[PDB]
Amino acid sequence: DIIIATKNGKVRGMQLTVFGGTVTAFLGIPYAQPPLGRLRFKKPQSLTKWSDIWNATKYANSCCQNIDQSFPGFHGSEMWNPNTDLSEDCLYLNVWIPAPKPKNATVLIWIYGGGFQTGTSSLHVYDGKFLARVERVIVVSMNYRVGALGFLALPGNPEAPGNMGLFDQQLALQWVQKNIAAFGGNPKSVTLFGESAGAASVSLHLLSPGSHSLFTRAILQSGSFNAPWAVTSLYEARNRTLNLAKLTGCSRENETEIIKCLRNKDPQEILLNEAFVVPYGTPLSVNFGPTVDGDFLTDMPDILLELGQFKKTQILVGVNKDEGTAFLVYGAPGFSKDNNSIITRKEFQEGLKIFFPGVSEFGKESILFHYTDWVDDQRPENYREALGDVVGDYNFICPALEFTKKFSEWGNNAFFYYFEHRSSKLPWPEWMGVMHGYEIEFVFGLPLERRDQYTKAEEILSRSIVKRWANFAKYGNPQETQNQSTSWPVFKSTEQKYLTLNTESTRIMTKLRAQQCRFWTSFFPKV
Amino acid sequence: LKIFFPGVSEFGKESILFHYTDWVDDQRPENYREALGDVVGDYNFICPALEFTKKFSEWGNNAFFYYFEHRSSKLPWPEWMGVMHGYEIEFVFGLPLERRDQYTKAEEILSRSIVKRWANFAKYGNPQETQNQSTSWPVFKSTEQKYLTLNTESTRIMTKLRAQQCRFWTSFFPKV
Amino acid sequence: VQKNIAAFGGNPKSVTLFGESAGAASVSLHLLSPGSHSLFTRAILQSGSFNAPWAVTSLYEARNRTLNLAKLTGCSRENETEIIKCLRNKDPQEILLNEAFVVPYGTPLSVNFGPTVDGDFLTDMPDILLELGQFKKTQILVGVNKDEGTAFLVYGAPGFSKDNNSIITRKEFQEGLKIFFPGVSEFGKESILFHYTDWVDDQRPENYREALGDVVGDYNFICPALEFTKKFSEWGNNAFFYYFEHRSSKLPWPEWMGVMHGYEIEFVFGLPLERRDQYTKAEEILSRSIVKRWANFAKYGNPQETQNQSTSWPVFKSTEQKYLTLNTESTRIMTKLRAQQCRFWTSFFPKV
Ligand SMILES: *[C@@H]1O[C@H](CO[C@@H]2O[C@@H](C)[C@@H](O)[C@@H](O)[C@@H]2O)[C@@H](O[C@@H]2O[C@H](CO)[C@@H](O[C@H]3O[C@H](CO)[C@@H](O)[C@H](O[C@H]4O[C@H](CO)[C@@H](O)[C@H](O)[C@@H]4O)[C@@H]3O)[C@H](O)[C@H]2NC(C)=O)[C@H](O)[C@H]1NC(C)=O
Ligand SMILES: *[C@@H]1O[C@H](CO[C@@H]2O[C@@H](C)[C@@H](O)[C@@H](O)[C@@H]2O)[C@@H](O[C@@H]2O[C@H](CO)[C@@H](O)[C@H](O)[C@H]2NC(C)=O)[C@H](O)[C@H]1NC(C)=O
Ligand SMILES: *[C@@H]1O[C@H](CO[C@@H]2O[C@@H](C)[C@@H](O)[C@@H](O)[C@@H]2O)[C@@H](O[C@@H]2O[C@H](CO)[C@@H](O)[C@H](O)[C@H]2NC(C)=O)[C@H](O)[C@H]1NC(C)=O
Ligand SMILES: *[C@@H]1O[C@H](CO[C@@H]2O[C@@H](C)[C@@H](O)[C@@H](O)[C@@H]2O)[C@@H](O[C@@H]2O[C@H](CO)[C@@H](O)[C@H](O)[C@H]2NC(C)=O)[C@H](O)[C@H]1NC(C)=O
Ligand SMILES: *[C@@H]1O[C@H](CO[C@@H]2O[C@@H](C)[C@@H](O)[C@@H](O)[C@@H]2O)[C@@H](O[C@@H]2O[C@H](CO)[C@@H](O)[C@H](O)[C@H]2NC(C)=O)[C@H](O)[C@H]1NC(C)=O
Ligand SMILES: CC(=O)N[C@H]1[C@H]([C@H](O)[C@H](O)CO)O[C@@](O[C@@H]2[C@@H](O)[C@H](O)O[C@H](CO)[C@@H]2O)(C(=O)O)C[C@@H]1O
Ligand SMILES: *[C@@H]1O[C@H](CO[C@@H]2O[C@@H](C)[C@@H](O)[C@@H](O)[C@@H]2O)[C@@H](O)[C@H](O)[C@H]1NC(C)=O
Ligand SMILES: *[C@@H]1O[C@H](CO[C@@H]2O[C@@H](C)[C@@H](O)[C@@H](O)[C@@H]2O)[C@@H](O)[C@H](O)[C@H]1NC(C)=O
Ligand SMILES: *[C@@H]1O[C@H](CO)[C@@H](O)[C@H](O)[C@H]1NC(C)=O
Ligand SMILES: *[C@@H]1O[C@H](CO)[C@@H](O)[C@H](O)[C@H]1NC(C)=O
Ligand SMILES: *[C@@H]1O[C@H](CO)[C@@H](O)[C@H](O)[C@H]1NC(C)=O
Ligand SMILES: *[C@@H]1O[C@H](CO)[C@@H](O)[C@H](O)[C@H]1NC(C)=O
Ligand SMILES: *[C@@H]1O[C@H](CO)[C@@H](O)[C@H](O)[C@H]1NC(C)=O
Ligand SMILES: [Br-]
Ligand SMILES: [Br-]
Ligand SMILES: [Br-]
Ligand SMILES: [Cl-]
Ligand SMILES: [Cl-]
Ligand SMILES: [Cl-]
Ligand SMILES: [Cl-]
Ligand SMILES: [Cl-]
Ligand SMILES: [Cl-]
Ligand SMILES: [Cl-]
Ligand SMILES: [Cl-]
Ligand SMILES: [Cl-]
Ligand SMILES: [Cl-]
Ligand SMILES: [Cl-]
Repeated sequence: DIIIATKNGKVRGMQLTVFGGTVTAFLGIPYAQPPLGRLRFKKPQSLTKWSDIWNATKYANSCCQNIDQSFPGFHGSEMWNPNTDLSEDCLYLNVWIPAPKPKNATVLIWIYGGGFQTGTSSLHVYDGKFLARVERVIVVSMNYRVGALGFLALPGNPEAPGNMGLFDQQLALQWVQKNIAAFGGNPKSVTLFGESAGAASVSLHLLSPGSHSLFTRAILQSGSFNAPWAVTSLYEARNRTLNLAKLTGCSRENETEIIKCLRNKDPQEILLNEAFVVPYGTPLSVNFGPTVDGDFLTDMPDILLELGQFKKTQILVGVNKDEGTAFLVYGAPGFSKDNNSIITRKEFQEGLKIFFPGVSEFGKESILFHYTDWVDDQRPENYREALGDVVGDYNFICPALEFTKKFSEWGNNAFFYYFEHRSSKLPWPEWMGVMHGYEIEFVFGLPLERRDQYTKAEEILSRSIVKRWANFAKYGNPQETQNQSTSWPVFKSTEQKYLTLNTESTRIMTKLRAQQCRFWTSFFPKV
Repeated sequence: LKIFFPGVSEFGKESILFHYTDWVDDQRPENYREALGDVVGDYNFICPALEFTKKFSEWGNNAFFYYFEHRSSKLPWPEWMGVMHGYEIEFVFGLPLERRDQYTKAEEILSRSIVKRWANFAKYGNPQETQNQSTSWPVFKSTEQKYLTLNTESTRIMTKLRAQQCRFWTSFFPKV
Repeated sequence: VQKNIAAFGGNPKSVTLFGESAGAASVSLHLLSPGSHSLFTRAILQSGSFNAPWAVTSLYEARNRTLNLAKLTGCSRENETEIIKCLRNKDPQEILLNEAFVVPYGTPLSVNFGPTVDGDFLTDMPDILLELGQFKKTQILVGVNKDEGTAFLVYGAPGFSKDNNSIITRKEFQEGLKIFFPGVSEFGKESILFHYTDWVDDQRPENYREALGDVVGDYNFICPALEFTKKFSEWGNNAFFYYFEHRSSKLPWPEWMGVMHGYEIEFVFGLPLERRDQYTKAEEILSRSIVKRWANFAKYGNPQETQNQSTSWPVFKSTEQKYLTLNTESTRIMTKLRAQQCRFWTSFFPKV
């Protein structure tokens, strides 16, 4: 029986057997007042003392959210859906620590993604026990509020100021600063890591003065705040808060009374209407996301990035080879996960209208022009592949590269990767390639479990990624120093070197997607 | 090894085996097949060509290095033999420009680009394709050792071809 | 020392660690250990460093050896703590008597029980900490003696004796490799033989004798000390490297063993300054100069002798790799000590 005294109370954990060793897990420690009733839509409030022993032996509730129902019964989608009850009472975190208890272990804090509308830290692919066992780091992960309940904004109004889910994250970071030493952790060696909206989050913590003393270093997997989906404009946010009000019968004029009315609706009514606050939007649109609130975010983040107003530290950033393909089977005509989705020119153009809805005809023609000058006129998969690259370059790759360039220009070491291994177990079809989300299981070391159907080469790849991530967290340098590995060079805005991650040959390459990103980053923002 | 290195000591041959058989997976059936081909190709062609180019460029002259990795669609040898010795020649001489002759469209484009780069090298000392938004071919210098890959898909600038293998053949192996 | 040396007239902010062989390896681990960082200023490493092959016991070696010691003393249990409690009731002599046998193949000099990655003093494998710059940023002075390996040869290598000139044959050489590299493959040992036996003259009788000593000294001391110094200087700090090549006039070991492991120490501690004690005048001058350079290093971070028209000691940088030779005749600046040998031990041999 292992009991740790925290600043707010005792917590009891449980022992896990991992690779013939032991890991101690504390699942579901509360870190804030449950944001219920009058606390709905507000910043998270500090948690007051308890005097008994809190049993942290099961994952806690996941935050309320609309789940993915486009592929019922299919593991490729359902692996991302919440696996604990949904509840507004969801502000909990998880701690995995090595056994025996470490003396001053580096701490990895995971922030899940899911478009700021979904996600939970209890997913199988985020299980921190392998990292704790294999690299003797402490892994922490938190639930934070998503969708309108986490990001509804009336800027300036503390009844619904925006960015609440980011403040949830920030309060979990504070909890680690105050408490992880009792667990054997070093609060001066904390690395944030996250994927998709979790990476965008990590990048906003680099920008937020309130987060600067709460962590050391940062890892951004397939996301950054400058991605086009990651920050909601204050005009978008007001229109959407107001549309949600009308849709729920809560239109008022004392702005605070819209909020009080929204506070009496059941979670289900709020969730049901979230999808429709945007005139044109898909199962994946970021209806309620981060905003410039004047608190967490003091200015438009593109300005802060460009002018060097961010935490000066090392970053590790990267993207997967086929980021865009996942999005195509949620609406683009002609696409299906159950066939090879050979689409025509007309379907391609229709697909652009779905992914770029309020873009001019000329804007969409310019995309088509830049992605359809083929090397062979007659390859049937031309348009299929182009649409996926369009979506992936615009939404993930070019923003991640621009973030890394702009961040490194202020003097800090940055390391960039390109993950191009397709999991042997991937349940999605081969045409979707190296999908968004599917590096995570390598980062968390799932292929280290030989019982679990991965190949030997995937075991070696995950082992190497785990070591590089751990070395980055501990030492600020993502090398594998012992096994004659390719050395990972720093990314500099001139040479733009990056490391490819695959089972065969790991290589140093330069200027990823050079011609594509000049289109998205330089020209396209004008249209 | 005994056939390809006949008057080499037992230790010499063991050292080749040591440097080419530390597998990424113990159990891939083609491990030894692929290793023997790489042994023969690195010793006899690739490492000497790279060493020549380094030593020649060290005296001040522009050098350009390529790595040809396209397997001809018409190749009559089996797939396991890959991008064989001799089989870039037909691209250099422009045979795939003859549409009547069973090559793919991508091979026509590749041969056309190689022919232009060779011709530009002969005429101007610089193997660029300047008109069709092509990857620029950097000079090979003994420090950075940049080279151009030639294939139908994506033509890329890479660095330090066969670095670990050639340190074996060029630095150690001549001692045995 | 931090808490008490001021009462003795000492400056706790000017503390230099120095040590030799396992003591130098220790000094180098204090550079790596966060708990030691505020306890000293500067460091001197004489014939050792933690990256030497004998200096850090693997956690797998260490468990096997703790368990073998348990069986050998009748303390095998399964509550791990109860092995220890049982070991705590044995007499010191019983523990000591069984230490030698915890390793299947080992000599009077093997490091049966050494430093380990304990997660406390040592938070990670030290080679990783060195390579990634995780160590105390300060000046170091590092060096080695010309014949580090010879001492080990008379503790087991066949054909060797301190009481004759130990001319050994090829077969004895190969046998000697098996003693010094016991769990190394046949190919590994052949590769050592290949790199150390391409003679300048086929027929010099002492060829194999000299080669075996250089094998042992380069692998165990010189190449690790040079690699430590390169890797440490790459993070910005001044490092100074020496090569001690004076054979003590009083040395009781035979001349063929040369400038042995351990035999710079008496010069460092100034024993030849005692004229009553049978050293030559040149050895008095050499010890006096070494003592001044060591003291200047401790006090000022710079091992010069500034007053007597001495060779200036350059910093060691990973590009030029300059080092200072220490001898009674002529003290010289040289470059890239053991270049070809160390490329073998440091780059190739760890693969075998
Ligand atoms: C938080 O966890 C603790 C401990 O959790 C356990 O610890 C590990 C080591 C394993 O043993 C796992 O089983 C658990 O994870 C919880 O403490 C348990 O509380 C129960 C109460 O339900 C206790 O069990 C029984 O013990 C007493 C011994 O005297 C019995 O007498 C009790 O039965 C009585 O119930 C009647 C109620 O009026 C009473 O009048 C009768 O006379 C009857 O005898 C009791 O059921 C025991 O203290 C713990 N259980 C175990 C297996 O150790 C703690 O409850 C958890 N906190 C929660 C759930 O909020
Ligand atoms: C800002 O919101 C208005 C209103 O949105 C409508 O009402 C909401 C409650 C919700 O159900 C939305 O889906 C509705 O669209 C948007 O105005 C609508 O725009 C569409 C197409 O442009 C049009 O067909 C509707 O008739 C409009 N409805 C009204 C009431 O004007 C408006 O487009 C939003 N602004 C932006 C920039 O998207
Ligand atoms: C691939 O499938 C899409 C999706 O169609 C659905 O899923 C299929 C696997 C099958 O079960 C169909 O019955 C389903 O309707 C096909 O897209 C449809 O294409 C035709 C015309 O092209 C028509 O039925 C619909 O308009 C399309 N439906 C959607 C949702 O786009 C597509 O044609 C298939 N492509 C190939 C190459 O087989
Ligand atoms: C790990 O230890 C085993 C056991 O060591 C033996 O028992 C000890 C108490 C001690 O007396 C040692 O000297 C013994 O050797 C090693 O296994 C032995 O290996 C040798 C040669 O390889 C063999 O002849 C013995 O029969 C083995 N004995 C047993 C009990 O298995 C083993 O080699 C050690 N591991 C390593 C990597 O050295
Ligand atoms: C040098 O001496 C070694 C050691 O032999 C012992 O010490 C000698 C000084 C002398 O007192 C001997 O009687 C001792 O046995 C000699 O090594 C021996 O060599 C012969 C065969 O070569 C044989 O007696 C033993 O196998 C060896 N013993 C050992 C312990 O190695 C060596 O031959 C002498 N070399 C020279 C050049 O004189
Ligand atoms: C509130 C929620 O989402 N989940 C609860 C959980 C469920 O409500 C319950 O399992 C029915 O679905 O109930 C938890 O608490 C239980 C107590 O009500 C009771 O003492 O019986 C159980 C004893 O084992 C248990 O403690 C749970 O099962 O953990 C609490 C959880 O938040
Ligand atoms: C734990 O370690 C602390 C020092 O942390 C160091 O600095 C930060 C920035 C990281 O880079 C980390 O890896 C370093 O070790 C000490 O100040 C503290 O006293 C230590 N505490 C315990 C209990 O060991
Ligand atoms: C002793 O000297 C102290 C200063 O030490 C200085 O700094 C360290 C880092 C060394 O380089 C040392 O040689 C320097 O002199 C003073 O702070 C202290 O007050 C002094 N105390 C007495 C009693 O003189
Ligand atoms: C109405 O608006 C005023 C002014 O902002 C505010 O003080 C008040 O709390 C709001 N609600 C009510 C019920 O008065
Ligand atoms: C390095 O290789 C060893 C086997 O030689 C393996 O056990 C270990 O997991 C590897 N380490 C990393 C970090 O890949
Ligand atoms: C360049 O492209 C044109 C068509 O746009 C083609 O006809 C020509 O052969 C190409 N030239 C080279 C050198 O590849
Ligand atoms: C036996 O093992 C337990 C568990 O580690 C430990 O608490 C105990 O002190 C050990 N010894 C005895 C005598 O119980
Ligand atoms: C320098 O030379 C003088 C004599 O000229 C001698 O007494 C002194 O010991 C020497 N000092 C050093 C540091 O060698
Ligand atoms: Br948006
Ligand atoms: Br070799
Ligand atoms: Br050892
Ligand atoms: Cl690609
Ligand atoms: Cl077309
Ligand atoms: Cl590219
Ligand atoms: Cl452009
Ligand atoms: Cl094999
Ligand atoms: Cl290569
Ligand atoms: Cl080599
Ligand atoms: Cl010498
Ligand atoms: Cl000989
Ligand atoms: Cl030398
Ligand atoms: Cl060599």
